[PDB]
Amino acid sequence: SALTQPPSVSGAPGQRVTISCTGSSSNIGAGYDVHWYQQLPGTAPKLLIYGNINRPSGVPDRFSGSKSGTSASLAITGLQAEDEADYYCQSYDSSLSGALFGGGTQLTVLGQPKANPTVTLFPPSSEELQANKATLVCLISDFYPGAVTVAWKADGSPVKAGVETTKPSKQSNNKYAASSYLSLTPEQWKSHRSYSCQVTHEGSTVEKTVAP
Amino acid sequence: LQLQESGPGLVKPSETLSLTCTISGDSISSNNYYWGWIRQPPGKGLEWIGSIYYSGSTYYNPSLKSRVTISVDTSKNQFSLKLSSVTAADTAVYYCARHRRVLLWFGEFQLWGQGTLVTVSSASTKGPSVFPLAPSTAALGCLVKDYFPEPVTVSWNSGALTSGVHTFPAVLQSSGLYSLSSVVTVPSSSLGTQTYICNVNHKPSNTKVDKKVEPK
Amino acid sequence: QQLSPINIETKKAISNARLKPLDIHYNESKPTTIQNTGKLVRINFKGGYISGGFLPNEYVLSSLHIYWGKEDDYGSNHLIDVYKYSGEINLVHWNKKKYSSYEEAKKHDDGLIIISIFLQVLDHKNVYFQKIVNQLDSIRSANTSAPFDSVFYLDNLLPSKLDYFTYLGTTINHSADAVWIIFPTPINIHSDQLSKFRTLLSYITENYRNPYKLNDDTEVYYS
Repeated sequence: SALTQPPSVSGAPGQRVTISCTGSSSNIGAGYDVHWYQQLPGTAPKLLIYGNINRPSGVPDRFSGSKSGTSASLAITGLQAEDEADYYCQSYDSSLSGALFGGGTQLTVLGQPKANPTVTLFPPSSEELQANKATLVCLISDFYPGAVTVAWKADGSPVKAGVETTKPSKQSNNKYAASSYLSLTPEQWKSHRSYSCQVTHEGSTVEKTVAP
Repeated sequence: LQLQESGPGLVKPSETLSLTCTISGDSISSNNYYWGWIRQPPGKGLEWIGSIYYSGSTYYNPSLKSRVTISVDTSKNQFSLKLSSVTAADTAVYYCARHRRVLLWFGEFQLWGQGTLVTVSSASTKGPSVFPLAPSTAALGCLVKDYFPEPVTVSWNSGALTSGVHTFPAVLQSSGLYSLSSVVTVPSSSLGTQTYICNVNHKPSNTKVDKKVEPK
Repeated sequence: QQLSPINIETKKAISNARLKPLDIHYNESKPTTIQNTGKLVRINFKGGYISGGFLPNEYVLSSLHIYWGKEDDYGSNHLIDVYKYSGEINLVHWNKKKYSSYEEAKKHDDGLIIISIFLQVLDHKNVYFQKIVNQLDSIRSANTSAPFDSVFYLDNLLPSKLDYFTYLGTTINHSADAVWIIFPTPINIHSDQLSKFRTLLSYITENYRNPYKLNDDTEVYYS
């Protein structure tokens, strides 16, 4: 009563990638069909293959399904960048008397070039200062690979408190984004000539500066 | 045909999670289909909860059989989930979906809802504070500060402004509260004349804030 | 909502991996009563079942219904490529493995499986079907029941080939949903035998229900 999938696969663009779905005599081996779903980050699953081999309208020709014995297989013939996603096989199981999903396979498309981060730094708003608080907002987008280091400065001296930085996550274009937030008192903000957000990525640094 | 989940973001631990899917564009009373609930804990796999036939019959996941109830309301074109005695393992995105009846078993899940996040936590509901990020092409935005739980949606000019918009993933602070920012890149000649409003919707607290963002 | 009966279109029927041969066990099936219902002839049973094929559990036999038309060439409920047979028998079954009675099973999604055996008027006198034909004298009036005072083995009314179509529809009265198993190969009877049903009283010239539209989202399967 379990459908096993390898947790991850990867391939370069235009390669053939297969994802296996191993089942049992209670599901795939009993002739209950296998269906596949694609899931982009933060969106619902979308039906990709049904009845072992069928494609709904809209699903391109490069997606393909097969089945033999207790095992089934999703093939992708000619990887595109849009195919980065989680893929799930699914079937019916007689001892469960209901539907059964596999664990999922994370598909990564290799070969992406290095991309330098776009950085935007915002000072505290008038409204936030009037409410006796102050947040500096450093926004970091369109970079690859995902590893980024973010440093803050008050007048060219390193800031050692009030910083919280997100872990980088994939945007819809498969590049990474992250945010860094420096919280200060209004007194601290007005106590320096400028603040800076310095973002280091693959050895080089991008800097932005704002002033009261 | 569309499916549409409706229900609370937050439920206190050891209490009953309650959701409702609303079908539009087609009738729910059809013997060719079942109506199912599926869930996905953050960063983990899909799990089938259970399914229901138009005329009442139910089939549940044997892992969760004792805690799960599903029901149908054919007069209001909807079906419901109730999940009792809830712990942090039940924090997940919950999907409603139509799947095929194949003779004496189930086929594929053809159409799915958007999904709705339900968080298991003893903590209270916190609608965000919204602050404009003035432009000073130009970047302007909205700081959406101190909310709980996820999620938050941001649109600009009620959805009319989409090009150049990047709403960033939230930071989870040491306080246990979230913050995010949304920015839009715009031509800098428009800044005197063109209205820019961010529309923040935090559905878990029904907090809706429209914030006009102007040059200082 | 897909109602029964339907015109099965062969060009639209599809395959499925679970449609193995259907095992039919009527070796321990005996008839009990036989009825004229005002509309049709019902024969109740006690014992017997079906299994194998695509069924997960076994479904036990309940009753047998018989349908016919005004003339010999046109009397079935179901059709195959706009072609009607002379009559139709419906063997009703229900999921005793899961549920406690027939009327209980009538409320569930998977409660009922109805088998369909066609009748075709040739010039052969069916020796097994005759034993039903003989009993019709008891149930002349509408709404009468009589005991089956005759040894009868249901297996002998099965077609020679058990290739089948199967779809989800309803019971004929639209009481409940049911899976159909429809054998295209009909059993052969004489016009005399079928015309005896037409002497029953409500004169019941015909009792077939007209077909409903096969919906675009309904799948019919071939074995």
